[PDB]
Amino acid sequence: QGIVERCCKKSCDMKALREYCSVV
Amino acid sequence: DKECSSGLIDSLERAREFHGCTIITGTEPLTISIKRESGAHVMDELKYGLAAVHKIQSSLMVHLTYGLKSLKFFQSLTEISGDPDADKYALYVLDNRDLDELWGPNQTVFIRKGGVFFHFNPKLCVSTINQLLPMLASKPKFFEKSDVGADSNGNRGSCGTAVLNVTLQSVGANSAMLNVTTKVEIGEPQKPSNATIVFKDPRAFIGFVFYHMIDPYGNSTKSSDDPCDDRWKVSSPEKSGVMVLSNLIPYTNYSYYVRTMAISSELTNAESDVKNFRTNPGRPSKVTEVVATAISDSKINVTWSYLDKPYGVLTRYFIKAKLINRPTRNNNRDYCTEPLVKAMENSSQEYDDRKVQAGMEFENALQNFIFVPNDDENTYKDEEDLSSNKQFYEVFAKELPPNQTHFVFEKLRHFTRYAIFVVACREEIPSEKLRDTSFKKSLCSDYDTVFQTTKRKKFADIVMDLKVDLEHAESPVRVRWTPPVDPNGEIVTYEVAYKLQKPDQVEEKKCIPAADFNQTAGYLIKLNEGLYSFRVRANSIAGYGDFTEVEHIKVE
Amino acid sequence: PTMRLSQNVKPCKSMDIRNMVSHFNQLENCTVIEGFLLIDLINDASPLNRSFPKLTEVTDYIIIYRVTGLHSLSKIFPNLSVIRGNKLFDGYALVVYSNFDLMDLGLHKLRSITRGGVRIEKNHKLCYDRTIDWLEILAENETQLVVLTENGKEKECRLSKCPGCQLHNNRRLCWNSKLCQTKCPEKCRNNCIDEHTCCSQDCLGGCVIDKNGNESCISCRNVSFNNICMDSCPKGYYQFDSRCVTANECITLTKFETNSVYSGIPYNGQCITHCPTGYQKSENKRMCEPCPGGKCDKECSSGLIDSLERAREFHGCTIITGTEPLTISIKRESGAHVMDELKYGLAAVHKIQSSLMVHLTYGLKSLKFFQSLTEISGDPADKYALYVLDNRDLDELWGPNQTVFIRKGGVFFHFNPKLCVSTINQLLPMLASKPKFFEKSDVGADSNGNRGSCGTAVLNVTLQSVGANSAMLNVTTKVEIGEPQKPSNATIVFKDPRAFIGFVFYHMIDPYGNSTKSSDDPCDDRWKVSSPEKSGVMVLSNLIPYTNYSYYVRTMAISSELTNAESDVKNFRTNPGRPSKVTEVVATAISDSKINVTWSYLDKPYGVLTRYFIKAKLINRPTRNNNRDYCTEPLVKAMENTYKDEEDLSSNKQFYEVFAKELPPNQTHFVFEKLRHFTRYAIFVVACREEIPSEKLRDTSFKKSLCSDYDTVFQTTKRKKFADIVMDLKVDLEHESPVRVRWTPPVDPNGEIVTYEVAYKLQKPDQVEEKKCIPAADFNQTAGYLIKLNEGLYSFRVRANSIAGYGDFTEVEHIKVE
Amino acid sequence: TLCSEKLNEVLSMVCEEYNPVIP
Ligand SMILES: *[C@@H]1O[C@H](CO)[C@@H](O)[C@H](O)[C@H]1NC(C)=O
Ligand SMILES: *[C@@H]1O[C@H](CO)[C@@H](O)[C@H](O)[C@H]1NC(C)=O
Ligand SMILES: *[C@@H]1O[C@H](CO)[C@@H](O)[C@H](O)[C@H]1NC(C)=O
Ligand SMILES: *[C@@H]1O[C@H](CO)[C@@H](O)[C@H](O)[C@H]1NC(C)=O
Ligand SMILES: *[C@@H]1O[C@H](CO)[C@@H](O)[C@H](O)[C@H]1NC(C)=O
Ligand SMILES: *[C@@H]1O[C@H](CO)[C@@H](O)[C@H](O)[C@H]1NC(C)=O
Ligand SMILES: *[C@@H]1O[C@H](CO)[C@@H](O)[C@H](O)[C@H]1NC(C)=O
Ligand SMILES: *[C@@H]1O[C@H](CO)[C@@H](O)[C@H](O)[C@H]1NC(C)=O
Ligand SMILES: *[C@@H]1O[C@H](CO)[C@@H](O)[C@H](O)[C@H]1NC(C)=O
Ligand SMILES: *[C@@H]1O[C@H](CO)[C@@H](O)[C@H](O)[C@H]1NC(C)=O
Ligand SMILES: *[C@@H]1O[C@H](CO)[C@@H](O)[C@H](O)[C@H]1NC(C)=O
Ligand SMILES: *[C@@H]1O[C@H](CO)[C@@H](O)[C@H](O)[C@H]1NC(C)=O
Ligand SMILES: *[C@@H]1O[C@H](CO)[C@@H](O)[C@H](O)[C@H]1NC(C)=O
Ligand SMILES: *[C@@H]1O[C@H](CO)[C@@H](O)[C@H](O)[C@H]1NC(C)=O
Ligand SMILES: *[C@@H]1O[C@H](CO)[C@@H](O)[C@H](O)[C@H]1NC(C)=O
Ligand SMILES: *[C@@H]1O[C@H](CO)[C@@H](O)[C@H](O)[C@H]1NC(C)=O
Repeated sequence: QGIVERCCKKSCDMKALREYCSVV
Repeated sequence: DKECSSGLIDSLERAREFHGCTIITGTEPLTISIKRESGAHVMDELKYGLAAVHKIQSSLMVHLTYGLKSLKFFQSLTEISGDPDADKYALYVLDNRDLDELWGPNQTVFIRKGGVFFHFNPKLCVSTINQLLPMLASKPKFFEKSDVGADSNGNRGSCGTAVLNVTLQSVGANSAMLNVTTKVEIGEPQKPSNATIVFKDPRAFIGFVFYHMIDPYGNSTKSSDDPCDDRWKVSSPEKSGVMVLSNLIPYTNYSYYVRTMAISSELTNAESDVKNFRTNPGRPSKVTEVVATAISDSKINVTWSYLDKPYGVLTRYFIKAKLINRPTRNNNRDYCTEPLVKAMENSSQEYDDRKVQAGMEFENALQNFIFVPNDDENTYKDEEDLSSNKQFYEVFAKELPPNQTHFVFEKLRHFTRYAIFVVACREEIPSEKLRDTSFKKSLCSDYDTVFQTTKRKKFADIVMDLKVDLEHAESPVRVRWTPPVDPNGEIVTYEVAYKLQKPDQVEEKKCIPAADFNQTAGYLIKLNEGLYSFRVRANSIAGYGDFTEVEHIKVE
Repeated sequence: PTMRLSQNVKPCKSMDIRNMVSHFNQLENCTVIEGFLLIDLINDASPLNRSFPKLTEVTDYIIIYRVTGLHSLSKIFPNLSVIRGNKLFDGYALVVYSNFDLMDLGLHKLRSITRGGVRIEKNHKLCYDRTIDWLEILAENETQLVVLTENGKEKECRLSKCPGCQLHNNRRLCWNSKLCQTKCPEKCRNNCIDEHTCCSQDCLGGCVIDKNGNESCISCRNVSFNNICMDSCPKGYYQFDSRCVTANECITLTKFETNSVYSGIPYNGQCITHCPTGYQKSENKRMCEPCPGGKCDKECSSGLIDSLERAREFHGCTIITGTEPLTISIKRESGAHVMDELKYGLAAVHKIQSSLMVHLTYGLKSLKFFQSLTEISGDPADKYALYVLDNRDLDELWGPNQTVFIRKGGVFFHFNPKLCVSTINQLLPMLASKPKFFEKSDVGADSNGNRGSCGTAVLNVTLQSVGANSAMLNVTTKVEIGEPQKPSNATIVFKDPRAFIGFVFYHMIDPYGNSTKSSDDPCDDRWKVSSPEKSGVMVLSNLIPYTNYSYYVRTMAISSELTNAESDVKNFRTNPGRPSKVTEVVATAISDSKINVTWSYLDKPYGVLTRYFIKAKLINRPTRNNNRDYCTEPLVKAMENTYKDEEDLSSNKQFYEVFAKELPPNQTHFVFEKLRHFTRYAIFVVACREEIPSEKLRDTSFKKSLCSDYDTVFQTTKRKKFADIVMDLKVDLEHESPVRVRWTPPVDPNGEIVTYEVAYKLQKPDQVEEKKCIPAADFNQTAGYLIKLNEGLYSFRVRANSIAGYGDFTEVEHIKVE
Repeated sequence: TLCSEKLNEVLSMVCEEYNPVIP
């Protein structure tokens, strides 16, 4: 899954992408 | 009509047999299975063969063929009675490499009976198949997957094409710059709308490819009947959308168009229409065939023609003639011993995709693991320069309308050499005449000087004011005269001839160099008593001259 | 002998230098990285000051991704000697990707990468990347895992001068401008200390030399124990990728999968991450057991296998299920390491509940890695169970002894350029319905295998006879038609007389004899393919003599019947023929008796030129244009094979009528001698070749034509010497009678004499002559030319005149008249 | 759809920092 299957083969949002971080 | 028998066309040669046939008959299906080995011109032969046909009694089949660019060569086909090949099909198209289009845009075929069949046509769009949908007698709503290979037709002949605007930004003597103004959206932009030419993944776009070739007629077409064509010059792909065509021939009608190049797996593509432009004027070619000839002492004739392309519109021919000093006698060379009479001079392209695909997939593989989910003039102009003495022109120049191929001079410096230009000039473009200062002009051709001489003189050299004296009535007889008023070149020797007025006597003549006259401009000759006659003449580097009138003396 | 390691090695588990520079602290004291080491996403690395000389080797791999503020990779890796690569990330051991500040690698001490390869990409400020011969660093087996692209090498990086350093392969070999790279001979296999100081085979990457002379390996080639190397671990200890540990110790060592934190299991002496096939771990996770029989099954979900690394997580799966078809789409620049990984990923599976799809693959050689697959179940991809589309590297399907039962649905095939249709047909008995042939709507005939040689059979073609313009070919291999006339012995049967169209022959000029083949696409089809012939006997005509042709024979049949044969290329040279005309002959007049001939041979000679040949013939000079009166207007100056050696000489032996000389093939210039003065000469310049032995041992004396055709060139000897004028002049009064002057004409005329000029002058000063013209002919009838002259003293001169032009006057003589 | 360089930039813009993979 990782990233590309989440945000490359289909769109992502500013939350669906916010989980890959240590801070905000 | 002929109602020719149907059959299998295994080659172009067999296709020739069908020439002039308006109707094809025979229960077995007409078959087109022409290969093409080491050659071209499939289209012309086939159309010459089948162009006459307008109706097929049985079904049509075409498969296992190469180079058959299209099925449009049936230049008159409108009916297919559709007697099958299998009981269900009346048009059978299978495994046709590089086949890319069915009937022409303004042509329709009535499939009287049965359905169509299409599979494994790598260069034929599925959408082009549906153009046949309204033509069938059965009028189906769509083609079933069993009849049309939705995922096996045109899989690498993509035809989701959209048009691209192109515009020229600047042109020059040998180069031009091209834009693409329909903004392709490399990578989905995620905020905005518009930009219909959008690539879902930025890596999938290789770059724009520019095509251009010389076309005086401005009617060259994109494709070609031959399966191989190399008239287009194909540029390398870049993603900037800006190209600078260079090494162009000035003032030649170029034609160009652009296409977007993408990975083999990307379906979207785009192309522009063929556009035309000219490469601005350059330096006109030097005048050809120029030749000069003498007419008389003071008149010369020049003729020329323009046998090579002018690189622009001729505005005016320009002629210049400079006097070049006539020769001077070489003092180290003797005369009266070597007299002068003066003879006078004068392929596979097949883009490969492995590298970019591998890189694209490695990118995805990596990110899934890293992230975690919490000597010549330039000022030609009209000019006449009459010599100080005002008899002849030392420099003469004029402009001429471009249609005047010949010109003559007058009042030249009689016997002498002349060097002359014959140069063309073209019109000035606004970007030069109202945007550039008077340097770097280069708007006139180079010249090849032609050296030519005039005729000697109508009356030639002469020595006037002759008179002969005898002083002290013991001194030898002597001759007096004046040098020529306007001698050709310069006089080298004076040749005083004389005769004795007595039968059985013949004229005999002295010979002296032009010098030896500084003391009184007089020459003395010993002679015995008698009655004689004298007659002087001059010799010049231009040749011999004419005698004067005789004189007489009675010596004693 | 027993061997030591340098330094007391300390291991540390796999590491990820992430976010901030201060996290480098955890890399302290790490002699060897137990797993992988990744350094990534450091926005600025400049502040770090400490190098890590202790770090010696890494087991799995190194990746550098999006690290900036770093200029020399040596800043972190002073002594990265060997990369063992027990586990590879997508088949790669060293990855340096998308880094803008990197310029120097500084891997001086690196010697060997044990598996996989290296990918260096997207480093615009990097240089020297292409200079190092990675082939010397990688393993002796397949090495193509080398991708060096997009590293600013356009123009700016061309300052990669290297020291001055050794130069090989038309390039310098250096890590950077001040670090020449190190090689060593084959006896060391790239673990030598320097070009010659090579250590024991027990070491990998090198060794330290003790002051006592003892060696100390930088790293063990085999496993290690108690800082000593040996072939294999001692009993009671289990190998853990670089050394031997106790079972209790191995139980604690972890390793990192895509997401799983696995722990080693000590079994059969190996600290394996998970139990092998046919085994299951005890619920206490202490050892591996055969589970409940050989069927230690495991089901897994289908998905998209976009890359090798994604395929790893399928390891140990015996059953694949899910409505989504399993699609293989791995695309690699080359299949150098794909099989080794895919086999580990999927070899365990034996049954698939869903369909199989393989499309858009690059670098797949075959589906062999489905080692235990036996059933597909064709659950769907509706109506299609197997799907193979657009694989420009796929070569063959399951191994010969494999058999997969497609329970439901058909199969699809398309755009598989190297997949041979013969291999496709092996699936016919494998379908549930067992049809005798595939539908024409499901497997193409030209879409598959149009570019791969694959099967067929070799055909023996032999050359029978040759000539200067033609050749003739056999095909020794037999061809059985319909029912085989006699089985065995290379029958190459066609099962139908209708099928066999015939043999097709190709030929084309190739001096080097290394052209490849006729391509499958228009253009570049330079072979002059002949028409098919049934007999197998073919003749080639209109050939250029003495040219190296290349030819091959290919069969063909109706409806592309798959039984066909083909032959490899061969070379032959036509016979010498006749050499071409000599090029650019020029003749110049050196003197009154010498002509200078210069020539060149800028043309194809054929054979080898063996003897140049020059021949010169005298051509009688023009004479007596009697139509013109020379006295009225005189001519002032003039204008313009089967043989054997040796020349001919004139009767008076003053000139050669005809001259012919053999020459060695060196010559480009020649000068004659004793040639007639002022006479046109016709000049040959002929070249000849060697004669083929047949032409004299089996041919009679006719035709031959071993010598080129001759083109004549003309020239004239220049004007003779100044002399050769009127001789023996004398003058006397005939008696009041007219004066007479008599002489004798020249014995050696410069061409026949046409006019005589009697130039006479008075002796008085400042005088000029009054020469008279005599039109020869009647000159000497009166034994002297009469002339009327009055009283006085005169000087007489005489000169001749010829077609060569004016002569020059004889010396003056005097006469007095009264 | 964010892929490759565009997604790398989006990540750089968002969260200003990332999390470990094997802390
Ligand atoms: C640009 O293309 C559009 C169609 O996409 C067309 O309507 C428009 O006229 C074009 N404009 C120019 C300047 O070419
Ligand atoms: C044409 O291309 C130039 C760059 O080469 C660009 O600055 C300009 O905007 C383009 N034209 C238009 C209409 O945008
Ligand atoms: C183009 O995009 C702008 C906003 O960037 C939008 O306002 C406009 O409507 C779009 N074009 C058309 C034809 O709608
Ligand atoms: C283009 O026009 C010229 C005449 O101007 C004609 O001779 C030529 O055949 C045309 N070419 C095409 C491709 O239409
Ligand atoms: C060449 O292009 C110009 C415009 O750039 C056009 O006026 C001219 O007609 C073209 N040439 C021909 C032969 O049509
Ligand atoms: C040349 O053209 C001019 C007009 O430009 C015209 O007056 C003249 O008669 C022409 N001469 C010839 C010889 O065609
Ligand atoms: C002189 O030139 C004119 C054209 O200017 C030409 O008609 C005439 O024939 C020429 N005469 C000679 C003798 O060359
Ligand atoms: C480990 O690192 C510390 C510093 O953090 C150092 O004091 C110590 O000597 C090191 N131990 C070894 C064995 O290198
Ligand atoms: C040197 O680097 C270490 C981290 O490796 C850091 O903690 C230390 O502050 C640095 N020294 C200086 C003087 O900045
Ligand atoms: C299967 O293997 C045996 C040897 O074990 C061999 O004889 C046989 O030919 C193989 N079958 C196929 C189809 O290759
Ligand atoms: C070669 O071909 C000839 C006929 O052209 C035949 O007589 C001869 O037996 C053939 N030889 C071989 C070895 O095939
Ligand atoms: C081809 O000739 C070789 C000998 O040169 C022989 O060993 C081989 O069996 C032959 N093959 C065929 C197919 O004739
Ligand atoms: C041509 O073929 C002959 C063999 O007959 C070979 O000796 C020669 O080297 C070939 N020529 C070249 C240029 O390779
Ligand atoms: C054949 O060899 C020559 C060198 O003699 C080389 O230039 C040429 O590229 C070679 N041909 C091929 C197809 O590699
Ligand atoms: C003249 O002959 C000499 C040999 O003595 C030779 O070197 C030279 O090339 C020849 N030149 C010409 C013009 O024949
Ligand atoms: C001429 O050719 C012969 C061989 O026939 C050779 O020995 C000699 O060196 C050559 N001389 C020159 C000057 O080429």
